[PDB]
Amino acid sequence: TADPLSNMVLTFSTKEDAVSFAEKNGWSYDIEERKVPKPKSKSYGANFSWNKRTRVSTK
Amino acid sequence: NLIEVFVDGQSVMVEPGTTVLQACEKVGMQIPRFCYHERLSVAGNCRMCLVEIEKAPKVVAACAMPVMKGWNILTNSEKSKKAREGVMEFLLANHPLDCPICDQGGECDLQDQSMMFGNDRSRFLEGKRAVEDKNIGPLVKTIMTRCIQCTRCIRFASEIAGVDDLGTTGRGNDMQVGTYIEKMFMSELSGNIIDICPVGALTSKPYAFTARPWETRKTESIDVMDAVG
Amino acid sequence: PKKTSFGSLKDEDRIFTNLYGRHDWRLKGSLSRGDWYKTKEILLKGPDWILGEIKTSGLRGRGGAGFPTGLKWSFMNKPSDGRPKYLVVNADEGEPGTCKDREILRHDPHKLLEGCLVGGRAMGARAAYIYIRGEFYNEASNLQVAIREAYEAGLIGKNACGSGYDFDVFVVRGAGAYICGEETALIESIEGKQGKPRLKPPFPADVGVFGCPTTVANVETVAVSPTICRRGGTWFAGFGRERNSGTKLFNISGHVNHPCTVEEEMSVPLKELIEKHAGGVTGGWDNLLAVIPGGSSTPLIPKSVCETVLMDFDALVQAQTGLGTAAVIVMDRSTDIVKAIARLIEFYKHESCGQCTPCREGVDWMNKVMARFVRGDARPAEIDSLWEISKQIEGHTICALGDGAAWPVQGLIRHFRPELEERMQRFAQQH
Amino acid sequence: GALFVHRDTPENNPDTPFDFTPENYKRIEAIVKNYPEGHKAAAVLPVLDLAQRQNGWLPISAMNKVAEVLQVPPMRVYEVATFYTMYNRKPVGKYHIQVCTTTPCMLRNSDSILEAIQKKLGIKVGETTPDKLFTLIEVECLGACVNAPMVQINDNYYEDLTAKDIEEIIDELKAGKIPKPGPRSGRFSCEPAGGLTSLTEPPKGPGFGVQA
Amino acid sequence: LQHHDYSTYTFLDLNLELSKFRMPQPSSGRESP
Amino acid sequence: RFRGEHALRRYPSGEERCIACKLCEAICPAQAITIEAEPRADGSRRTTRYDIDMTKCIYCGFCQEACPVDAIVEGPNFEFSTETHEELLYNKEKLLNNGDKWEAEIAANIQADYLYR
Ligand SMILES: Cc1cc2nc3c(=O)[nH]c(=O)nc-3n(C[C@H](O)[C@H](O)[C@H](O)COP(=O)(O)O)c2cc1C
Ligand code: SF4
Ligand code: SF4
Ligand code: SF4
Ligand code: SF4
Ligand code: SF4
Ligand code: FES
Ligand code: FES
Repeated sequence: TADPLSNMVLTFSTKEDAVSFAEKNGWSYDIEERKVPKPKSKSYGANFSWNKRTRVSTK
Repeated sequence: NLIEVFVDGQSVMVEPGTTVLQACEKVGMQIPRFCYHERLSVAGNCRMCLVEIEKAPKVVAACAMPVMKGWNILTNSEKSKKAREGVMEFLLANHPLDCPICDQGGECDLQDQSMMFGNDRSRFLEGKRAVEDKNIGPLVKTIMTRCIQCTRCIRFASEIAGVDDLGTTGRGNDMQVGTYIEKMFMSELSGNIIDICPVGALTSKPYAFTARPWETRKTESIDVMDAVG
Repeated sequence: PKKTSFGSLKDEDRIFTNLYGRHDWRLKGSLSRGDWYKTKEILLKGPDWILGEIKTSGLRGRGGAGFPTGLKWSFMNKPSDGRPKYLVVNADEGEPGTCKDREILRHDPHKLLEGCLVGGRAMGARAAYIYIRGEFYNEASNLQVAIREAYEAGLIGKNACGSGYDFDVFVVRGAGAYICGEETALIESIEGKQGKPRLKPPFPADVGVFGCPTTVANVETVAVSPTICRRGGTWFAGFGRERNSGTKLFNISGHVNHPCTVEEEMSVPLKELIEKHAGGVTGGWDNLLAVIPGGSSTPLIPKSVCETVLMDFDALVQAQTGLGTAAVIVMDRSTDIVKAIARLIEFYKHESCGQCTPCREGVDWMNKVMARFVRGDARPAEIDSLWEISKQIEGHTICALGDGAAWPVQGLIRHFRPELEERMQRFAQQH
Repeated sequence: GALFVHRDTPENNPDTPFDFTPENYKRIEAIVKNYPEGHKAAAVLPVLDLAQRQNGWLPISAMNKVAEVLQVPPMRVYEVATFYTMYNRKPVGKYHIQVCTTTPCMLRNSDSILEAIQKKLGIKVGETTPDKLFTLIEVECLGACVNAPMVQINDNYYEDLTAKDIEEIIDELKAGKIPKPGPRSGRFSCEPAGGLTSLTEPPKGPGFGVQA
Repeated sequence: LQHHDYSTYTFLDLNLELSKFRMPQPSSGRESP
Repeated sequence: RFRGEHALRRYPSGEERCIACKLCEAICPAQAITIEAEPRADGSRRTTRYDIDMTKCIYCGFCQEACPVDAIVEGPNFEFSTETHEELLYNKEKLLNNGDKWEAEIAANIQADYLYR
């Protein structure tokens, strides 16, 4: 390994928290957004129905 | 607008329709699962979703039963735990003893949830079944033995891949999801099935034996192999 | 009736003459029976009073479910939603202890056909789908012939014997699918989908075959129904105990001098038909220790509780026994029981497909455990562990095949535990 | 029968040609007429019977052929041919004996019927005879439990057979067509000879049904 | 004697004979997968 | 029981016991061990470069316990001081040789001890 500090890792309760740390400490940083998956409507029968062209097949 | 249903104690403005799964997963509580998948389709096989409603005479399938007002869902309640124990005792009643040689065995979901649930000791006394290997492609080795009749892979395959070579075969004991005939499965998204396999049934050949998950760093970015970005 | 007296039953109380094949199963024989009676007039273009006639009939599920068929059929008073509605008839007759639906089709298709017409009308059904076994080929042809006789007479087909209500039956067959004995498995069989039953966030009433709404009923209920709609259903309601209104076929079977099927008042004492219709078991009734109510599915009955139980299923529930289409398999004491129940659970393992894991694995496992038991190699405590397995099978399995898969050995534990230990000691003594 | 996969490709049916008779096309089309136009698939199960009815056995060529017929992916036909046992994926003899040994018949000592069939034939139960005719096999409850052990030979229901009666059946199999009743002891139409109680009155007139 | 003693082909033929008696099947809607 | 020099060891058949399960890599408290599991031409999982340095080994003897296939063994030998540091940084090779010289002995001690574990 070259850089000693390379294995560092740090949890934070919030984003502004981490930004505040990098500001306190003087290092430059790059903020990134949270990625909660968007909700998906689902239903057991939605698989079926002749008209909806979901159908699936044998089960 | 939204129907009210109670997570254990808290009232919840849950969406009309929608499964108990998404209900518990709104407060953040997370139901144990296998065959179900978040962007696939519900299937009643492998009922790890079992939970009892507050007035339920007997346990419901949380991944499937639509929510409705007046229900309350004690996920932490004992009977649900007895249910999950009921699942895990059975999945392991005949599973192969090959965690160590499993490429998924360093990170299999069956393991984490084997830790979360199911009695620590087993009570097998006979002879487990073991299916023969069933090649379906140069770049997607399939050990089988390991696949838990969970059918997430056919619902992926038959659908989004568009190819239907994969599927169920037989009934009763020694039933198997091994695809009919020698012919290889092929698709332009053939490899993604590897990810979707809960166990080591669908280990990729090129990456086989190469590594173990914990050791790896996970540096992130984007590919440029497609313009899809 | 209302009194403890039972075993009585008038022949003309029976809805089913030509039960044994005499007096012509041919449509001319149905006419000799005057079966088409007021069948055209029943079709007054409005369910309700016939549906209420069945609600007042006191009639319940003849599929062994025992579920109130009047309420079950009440469900499709609903608007058709623009998707055609169908009635599916359960004729699987793959279930053990059950030869009841066999001879009736062999000797009285017609009352059933009138039942398809009346009950199909009650559903507002576009058609009248009917399953047949692949084991049942020749019989499917017999029924196809009688149905053709129904076509030529115009009694079915367009308008169907007047009234103007269009009505086409559709005979259907399977192949080795005992699980299609379960209704939704059969509904799945109709699409060409494999007969592995649906989980039901929506009921079959809500969504049926091809996505178009449907309904189902056992052959007995739907066949009795037109006569319920003609002869007073209250008259049907008079027999037996009130919740157990009507009559039921009693398939006495196994070790007995004269095994037979006898439709009879719901609440006769179980020993009576053995001492009557069955002619008594060989070596006398005293030999009996184990005889099972239900279609080789419900838990075993010891002779002590057996003397008291009435054939109606509620008495069985107090005996901790389900209806099980009231099939009766006698088992003489001289034979070992554990081999029999093990053979039964083996029968389940061969037939449980295996969609949801708990029942597949549960039977695949419990079978092998039974092999260890019957071989006598097993430790005495092990049986109790089997009980635990049963507890994880019951309310967890998506379908009731696992329930009947679990119960008989539960009874074998609960009563024959000392017998089990006694068997194990003998294997212990060999060394 | 663990070979569900059909990974094997025997020369007996790799790409061996096979075709339905035109009458069969008319029949399966009639079946299409039996079922709603939006889903040919309802017809899948019956065609496989007919495909076997022509043969008594189903070559893979029959499978992908039928898949061509209803215009549905072959895997459907594979899964359905496979899930349902009555279809025969191994070629058989002229007869397909499938004696029950299920408990209602087991108490009735159906197993003795089995040793009788073996001692007569010398077949190891399930194995095809060199004679290419008999194919004995044990089978689960056929649902004629009320009577006795039964031997449904190619949908020819037989009951109350004694081992000597089995001698009669097997010898008659080489002798000509067999009568196909219920009990063979002397009883018929399931009726007990010991009393014939139950229904007793012949008429059943169209009466009593007035309700109003 | 027997109620049944049929040819192997019999069922689909008896089925076909009554095809004229059949009311037309629904087209449902979507048809081509 | 005594702990000492490490040695990889074979099946009675003469195949190496190692399957590269790489949990013994997850346990070595000083993390002396390094493993690159790769497929055999025969297809079996096999380490291509198992190695350990006695410089960082703390002889806790975890790995003797941890291995599912009972591959690596903390052998009897103890006397092996070297003239140079390099002779300490063992390859899989040297460990195999160590399993070669002592296999009679090692298997013998395991024959004495195995019930306790
Ligand atoms: C011939 C026959 C076989 C059946 N087999 C099964 C079975 O194996 N498992 C099961 O859960 N239910 C079985 N059922 C019951 C069905 O689940 C369904 O509820 C029943 O057929 C409907 O009864 P009903 O018509 O009296 O309402 C069977 C019913 C019939 C008529
Ligand atoms: S799959 Fe998960 S559990 Fe089964 S072996 Fe591989 S790792 Fe162990
Ligand atoms: S791959 Fe094997 S295990 Fe993963 S889902 Fe498909 S079947 Fe179940
Ligand atoms: S539970 Fe077991 S038996 Fe009942 S349907 Fe699901 S799989 Fe078939
Ligand atoms: S001992 Fe052999 S198998 Fe166990 S981890 Fe170290 S190398 Fe892999
Ligand atoms: S000897 Fe002790 S320290 Fe060195 S590897 Fe084996 S366990 Fe880890
Ligand atoms: S979570 Fe998909 S069924 Fe249990
Ligand atoms: S019990 Fe064997 S066929 Fe009915």
